[PDB]
Amino acid sequence: KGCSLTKAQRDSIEVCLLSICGQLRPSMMQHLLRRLVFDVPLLNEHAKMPLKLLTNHYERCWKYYCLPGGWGNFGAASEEELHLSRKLFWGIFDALSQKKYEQELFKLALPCLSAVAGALPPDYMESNYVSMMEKQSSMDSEGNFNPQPVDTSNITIPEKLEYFINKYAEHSHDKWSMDKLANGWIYGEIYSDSSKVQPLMKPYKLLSEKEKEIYRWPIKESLKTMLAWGWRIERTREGDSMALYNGYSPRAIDMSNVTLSRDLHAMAEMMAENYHNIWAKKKKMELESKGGGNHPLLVPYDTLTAKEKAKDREKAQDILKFLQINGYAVSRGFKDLELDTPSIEKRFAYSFLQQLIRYVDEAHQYILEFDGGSRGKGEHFPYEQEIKFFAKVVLPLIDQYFKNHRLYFLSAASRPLCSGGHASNKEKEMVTSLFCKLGVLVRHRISLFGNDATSIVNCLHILGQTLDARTVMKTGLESVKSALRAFLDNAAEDLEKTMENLKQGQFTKGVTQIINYTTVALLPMLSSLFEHIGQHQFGEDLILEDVQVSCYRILTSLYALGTSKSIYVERQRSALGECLAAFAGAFPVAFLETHLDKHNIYSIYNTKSSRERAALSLPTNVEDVCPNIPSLEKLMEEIVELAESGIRYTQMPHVMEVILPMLCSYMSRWWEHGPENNPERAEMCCTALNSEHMNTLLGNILKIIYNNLGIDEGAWMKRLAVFSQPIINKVKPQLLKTHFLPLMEKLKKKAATVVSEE
Amino acid sequence: PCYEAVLPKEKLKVEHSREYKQERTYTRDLLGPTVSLTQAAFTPIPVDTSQIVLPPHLERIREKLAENIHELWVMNKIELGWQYGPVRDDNKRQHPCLVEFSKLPEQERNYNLQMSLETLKTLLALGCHVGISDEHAEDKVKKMKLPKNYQLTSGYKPAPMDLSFIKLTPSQEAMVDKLAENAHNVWARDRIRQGWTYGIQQDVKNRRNPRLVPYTLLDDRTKKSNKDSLREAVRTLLGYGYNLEAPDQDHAARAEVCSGTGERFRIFRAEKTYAVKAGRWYFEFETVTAGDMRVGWSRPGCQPDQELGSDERAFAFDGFKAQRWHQGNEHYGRSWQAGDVVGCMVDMNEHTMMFTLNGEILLDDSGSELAFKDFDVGDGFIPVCSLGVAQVGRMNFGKDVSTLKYFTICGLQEGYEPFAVNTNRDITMWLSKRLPQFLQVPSNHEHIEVTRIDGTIDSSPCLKVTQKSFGSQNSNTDIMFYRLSMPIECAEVFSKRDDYDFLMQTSTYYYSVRIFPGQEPANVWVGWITSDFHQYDTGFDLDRVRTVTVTLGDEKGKVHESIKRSNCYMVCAGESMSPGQGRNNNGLEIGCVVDAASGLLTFIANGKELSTYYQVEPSTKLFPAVFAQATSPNVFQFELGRIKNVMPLSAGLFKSEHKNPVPQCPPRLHVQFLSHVLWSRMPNQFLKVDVSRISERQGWLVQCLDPLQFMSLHIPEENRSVD
Ligand SMILES: Nc1ncnc2c1ncn2[C@@H]1O[C@H](COP(=O)(O)OP(=O)(O)OP(=O)(O)O)[C@@H](O)[C@H]1O
Repeated sequence: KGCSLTKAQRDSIEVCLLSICGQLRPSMMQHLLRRLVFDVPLLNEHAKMPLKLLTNHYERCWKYYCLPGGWGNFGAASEEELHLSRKLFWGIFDALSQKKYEQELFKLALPCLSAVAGALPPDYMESNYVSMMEKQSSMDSEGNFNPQPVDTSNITIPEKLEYFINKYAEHSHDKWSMDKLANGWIYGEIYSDSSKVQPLMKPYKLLSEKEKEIYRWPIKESLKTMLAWGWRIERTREGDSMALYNGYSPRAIDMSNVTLSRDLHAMAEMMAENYHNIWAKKKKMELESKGGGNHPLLVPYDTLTAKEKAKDREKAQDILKFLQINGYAVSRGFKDLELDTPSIEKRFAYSFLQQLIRYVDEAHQYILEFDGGSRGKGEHFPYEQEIKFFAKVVLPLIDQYFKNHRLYFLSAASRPLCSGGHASNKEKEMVTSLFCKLGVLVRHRISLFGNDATSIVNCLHILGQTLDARTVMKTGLESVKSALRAFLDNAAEDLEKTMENLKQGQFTKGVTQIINYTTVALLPMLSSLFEHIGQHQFGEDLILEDVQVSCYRILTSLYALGTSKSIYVERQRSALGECLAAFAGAFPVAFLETHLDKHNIYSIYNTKSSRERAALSLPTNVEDVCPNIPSLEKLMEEIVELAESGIRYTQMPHVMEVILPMLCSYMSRWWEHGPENNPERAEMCCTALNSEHMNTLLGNILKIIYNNLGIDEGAWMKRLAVFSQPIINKVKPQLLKTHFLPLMEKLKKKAATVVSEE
Repeated sequence: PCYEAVLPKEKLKVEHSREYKQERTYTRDLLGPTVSLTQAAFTPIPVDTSQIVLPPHLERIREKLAENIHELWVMNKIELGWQYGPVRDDNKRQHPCLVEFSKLPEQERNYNLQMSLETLKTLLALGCHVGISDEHAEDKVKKMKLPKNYQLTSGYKPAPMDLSFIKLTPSQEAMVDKLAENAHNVWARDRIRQGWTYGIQQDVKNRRNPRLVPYTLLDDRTKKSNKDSLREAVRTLLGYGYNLEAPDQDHAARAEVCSGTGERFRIFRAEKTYAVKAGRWYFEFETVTAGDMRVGWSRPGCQPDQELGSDERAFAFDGFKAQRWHQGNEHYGRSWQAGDVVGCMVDMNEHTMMFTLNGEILLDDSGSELAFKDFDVGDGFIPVCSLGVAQVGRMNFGKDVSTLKYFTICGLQEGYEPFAVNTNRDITMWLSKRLPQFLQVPSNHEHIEVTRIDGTIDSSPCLKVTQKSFGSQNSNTDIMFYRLSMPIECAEVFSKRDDYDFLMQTSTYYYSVRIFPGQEPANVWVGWITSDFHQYDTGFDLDRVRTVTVTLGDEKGKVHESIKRSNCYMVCAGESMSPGQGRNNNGLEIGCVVDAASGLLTFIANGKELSTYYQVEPSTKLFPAVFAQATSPNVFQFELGRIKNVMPLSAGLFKSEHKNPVPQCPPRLHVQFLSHVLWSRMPNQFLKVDVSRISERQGWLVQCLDPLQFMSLHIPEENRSVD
C-alpha cells in the first residue's frame, strides 16, 4: 500500500505477496482478508493487487469454502469469513456498477467477482446474528490504525465481586512477593533498590488501602472493561466453599496445569486486543505530546508478533484461570437476538439473484428506452457503463455462478445434491423469471449488441441447463408462470414469422438480420431448453396443457425448417439439425406414429374436453394439425429405400441428413417408451417401436454410409455416431454379438478412411 | 414364567450366547458390532406440553373443540350401532357418551377436552400452526344424512360437514400418526402410574396388558381405532377452518451410531504366519449386507483399533463410499449391494493390486485397473476385513477352488492363486479383541509416558506417570486406567522406631499415591483392583463398579454369612480431601493399607483414616491401581514407601524380600494401562451342540456329546490364562 516504491519495487512486492499467499495455508489468511475488506472497494491504483489476490486465493479455495466439510485436513469455513466475503462481493459489485467503466480494471475484477460468488455457498443462511462490534483499529481511513477501546466508565462493578477483588489482589500481592524475592529485595524500613531492602513483607490483610488501591486500579479498570463488553458472570458453590473455609510467605501455588477452552481463547484474544488498544491509545497521547517519532509496536495487535503478544496473553490467562479457581462462569457478551434462518430470503443465492433480477430488469428497461430513442440521431449511451458493466460482468457473473452451481440450482433437497444445500422453490421460480428476462432482452437486439450476443446465447444456454420443471409447476407464482408461458409462446411466434417470411422469401436488409438473430440465438437456445428438459426427464411433465399446442406450433415450424432448402440453410444446417434432434426428445407425442397417436390419454387431444375444442381453433385431428409430417411407417419405407439407394452426400444430402438425426432422437427415447419397454399397457402405450426395428434401422444407416464412403463422407454422421453410442449401449448386448460385431469388422474395412471410425 | 417376556413378533429360540458357532470356514458369517438393543425397555416418553399456554385463538375456540369432541363421541358410538345409558357396559350396550356433556361424566368430558387441547398443543410443539382461515369457515356448516340409526339423543348434532372435500396434507397425516403415537404413550404412562406391566396374555389380577407396547409394536386393530378417531378429529378441526400450515419435513440423520460399547468396527485377518512375499494371490469377500465394510490386504503390524486404510499398514477397499484406503481415501470403483462378492488380487512381483465386483475389474478414476500403483514388499501381506455396525461378511480363502464363485471368470486366466490353494488345514483367523486387557505402557506411546525414580536415602522409590499430549492438540481427555503389574495375595485362611518384631510378624502392606498439584483430584481414583477388572468406560464412578452380595444362610433362612464381591476397591481423591478448592497447593498423598491376614482395606489421606473401608474374601489377588483423567501434564505418582508398623509393598509382592523392611522397586514391577489394541484368536474347532424343540410337552433340548480340550498357558503374576 505504500506509494514511495518504484514500479519494479511494486512488481516485486506484488509477486512476493501473491506467491506467499498462494502457497499459504487457507485458514491463516483471515486477518489479511479482513484488512483487505475495506481497501478493495476503493478500486484505486493500488487495488489491482488485492483483486488478483482475491481471485487466485478464492479459486484455490473453490472446494474449501463451498463444501460444508471443506478439505478434511484444512477443515472448513468459520462463517465469519463468509459474512466478510459476502460484504466483499456486494461492495465490489455495487461500486463497480456505480463507477466509471475502465476496461482493464473491470476485466481484472470480473474473475474476482466470479471467484467470490462461487466460493460463497448459495445455500448460505444470512444469520440475523452476524459479526458485530467491528474492531475499528483496522478501520482507520489512513494507516489502518485507530486504536480506540470500548469506553467503560459508565458501567459500575457490582457488590458480589468484592470478594473476587480481594482474592485476586491477594494473588497479585503473592506474585509480587515472589517478584521481590526473585530480584532480591527483602524486608526493611523503606523501599530501596540500592541494598535490596524493601518493606512490603507485611500481609495483604494489614496492607494500607492506598497501596492496596494501587493494585485495585489496574484490576478495577480490567473488571470494568470486562463488564462493559457484556460478559455474563455466574457464581458457583466453590465460592462459598471459601466462605465456609474462613507476616506470611505466599506458599507455592501451581498455575500452569489448568487449561482454557477454545471459545474462551477467542474471547481472551479480543480482550488482549482491547488491552493493546488501551496501551496504543496511551502511546498515541504520549507520541502526540512528544510531537514526532514512531514505535515498533505502533502496528495493530493483529500486525504484532508473538513476543509482544506474550505479555497480554499471559496477563489475560492468569486472571482467567484464577476466575475458574474462584468459580465464576464467564460467557459471551450478549445472547442471540433472533434467527433469520426460517426465511429463504436470507439465503445468499436468494438475495444475490434478487439484486441480480433488479439489475437485469433495469437493463431491460434501459434497452427498451434505447429501442425508443435509437431512431433519434443521438446514439450516445447515458447509461453506457451501466450496460457494458451488465453485459461483460453481470452476464459472465450469471454464467460462472450457474456453472459453479450446476447441481445446487437443480438441488431441491429431493436427492439432487442430497448432502443438502438446495435452491429454494422460489429461487428456481426466480431463476425461470431470469431466463424469461434474458429472452425478452435478447429478442432482436443482436445488432445492438457489440458482438456480445454470443456471450448472451451462452448465457441463455446455461440458464436452460439450470431449470426444475416439477418445482416450478407445483410451486410457482402466477406472474412467473405467465412469464414462462409468454416466453414459449413468443418463441413459437418468432419462429412462425420466420417460417412465413422464408416461404414468401423462398428466393435467397432487415430480414437478413432477423434470420441471423434466429439461427444464432433463438434456435440454439430453444434447442438447449429441449436438450435439458428431455435429458432431465421433465419433458413430459413440463408439457401438459396449451404448452402442448405451443410445442405443436414449434414442431410445425421446425419441420418446415427441415424441409426448407437454401445456401444459408446449408451453412447454418448443423444448428438446424441439432435443433431438430433436441426437439424430438423434448416433444412428448409420437407425431410420426400417425396410426397410434390418438389413443394416448396423456395428451391435450384427450384432455381437450369438447366445449374447449370449440373454444380453441383446431383441425380436430392430430394429423390434420400437422398435415405435412409423414406417417412413421412411411418415413421408415423412405429410410429403407434410401438404404437400397445409397445416395451421395453431395448429390442428395437434404432429406437424408435431415431425417436421420430426427429418427435417432425419436427412437432413442421412444424405444424405452416402446411397447416391450413399457410392460404396462403394452402395444397400447405411447409407441410401438422395438429392438428388431431399430436394429434394422442401424443396419440401414450403416448400409448407406457404405455408399457414402465414395464421396469421402461428412462430419454430421460422426455426430450421428455420437448420438448413437447411447443407442448402442441401450440396445441389448445380444444384438451386439453376431450383428454389430460384424459391423465392427465391416467398419474395420471402413478404417481405410482417415476419419476416426467410432 | 419366562416365556411371557417374548416380544409379540419374535419367536422364542435357544441360541448360542456367543456369536460364532462350529461350521464351515467359508460359510462362517463374520459379524461386526451389533446395534444396541434399547427397544426392550419400552419407556413411554411424552412430549412435554404443560409449559405451553393456549394462544388466544385456541382459547376462544376451546368451547367449539369441546363441542367437536362431544360430536365425536355421539357419532362414534352411534356409527357403531351402539346406544345410550349410564353404565359403560358393552354387553347391555349402554353409553353416556351419546348424550349431552352435562349428563356425560364431567371428569372424562374435561379429560378429553384437554387431551384435545394438548392435541393441538402437541401440534404447536411439533410446529403445526393452527390458525383460523376466515370467518366463513366457521359460519358455514354442512348438513349430513341423519337417519334414525345415525340419530343421537343430545343436541350437538354429529353433522358438521362431510370430510371428503377436506384433505389433510401428507406431512400433516404423518404428524397425525406421530400424535397418535404420543397419545398411546400417554395411555401407557398412565398405566405405568397405576403400575401396569406388560404381559403377552391379558390379566387383571396380575394386572398385566399386552397393549403396553410401543406404537410400532402395537397391533393393527388398535392402530386403526386410534387412527380413525384422531384423524377424524383433526379433519373436523380443519373443517372448523383453523388451517394449520404444516411444519417442514425436517430430514433426520440417524447417523447409524448405536453400537454397543465404543467399538465401531470389527477387524478380521488371517494369522501372521501366512504372510505372502511373492506370487499371485486371490481371495473372495462375500457381502451378506451392504454397509461400512472394508476388505483388502494388511501388513502383520496392522493395529486392531485403527480403521483399515487410514494409515500405511493396510490397503483396503471401501465400497460403501466407493473409495480405496491407504494412508487416505480416493474415489475408486463403484458401490456394492447385498450379496455382491468382492475378489481381491495381489501381485507381489509386479507390485500391483486390484479388486473385482461380481467378476468385473473395478476401475480407478483414471482408466487404469490397478487399485494401488506401487508399494514395498516389506514383511508381507495378509488378507484382512473390517465390518461396521450390524454388518455380516464372509471371507473365502479358496481352500476349495469350486467354492470360489468368480475365480473362473476372473483370476484363473491371469494366474492368480487362491490364498489357501495348497493347504491341508484351514487358515487360522485372528480378530480384534472386544475385551480390553492390561499391558505394560509402551515407550513410544503418543499420550502416556512413565518415568522410574530410584529411591534415594530420604525418598522412597517412585513411579511417575506423565502425559506428553498435554500442551498440544489430540490430548485425550479420557479416563486412563493404570495398575501395577504384580498382585498381593491375601491369606488362604483368615484368622478369627517401629518394633522389629511386630514389623517382622505383620502382614500389612502399604503404598502411597501423590496427586501432583494442578491435577484435579476428583478426576483421580486410588485403590486396588482384581484380575477380573475389564471395564473400559469413558465415564467412571464408584457407584457403577460391579458388585454382588453372596448371602449363605442356615436351614431356617437366617443369614449367617454375607459376602460382597467386587473387582474394584478404590476411592476418590476429591472426596478424600477435606479443604476443597483451597487446597491443590501441594501434596494430596493418598495412602492405601492392606491387611493380607484379615482382608481389611483401609485408606489414609494426609495422615487421617478415611471412613471408607473394604473387606475382601480370602485368597483375593489385589492389584494396586489408579484411574485418572489427566488435567495436568503431571498426573499422580506411585510411591512405594512405608509408614510406621506397616510392611512395604515390595515385601508383599516378592517372596525373596518377604522379611526385608527396606522399600524396593525391582524391575519386574512396572505400570500397566488398559487398552483395546490386542488381537484374539478364533478357535479352529468349536463344540458340536444341537438345539431343537422336542415338543410343547418337553421343551427345548440342547446336547453336546463330543469332548474338546485345549492347553491353557497360565501367566502366574497376572492371574490370567491364554490358549
Ligand atoms: N366408549 C368408551 N369406551 C372406552 N373408553 C372410553 C369410552 N368413552 C370414554 N372412554 C375413556 O377412555 C378410556 C380408555 O378405556 P379402554 O376401554 O380403552 O381401557 P384401557 O385403558 O385400554 O384398558 P386396559 O389398561 O385395562 O387394557 C376409559 O378409561 C375412559 O376414560
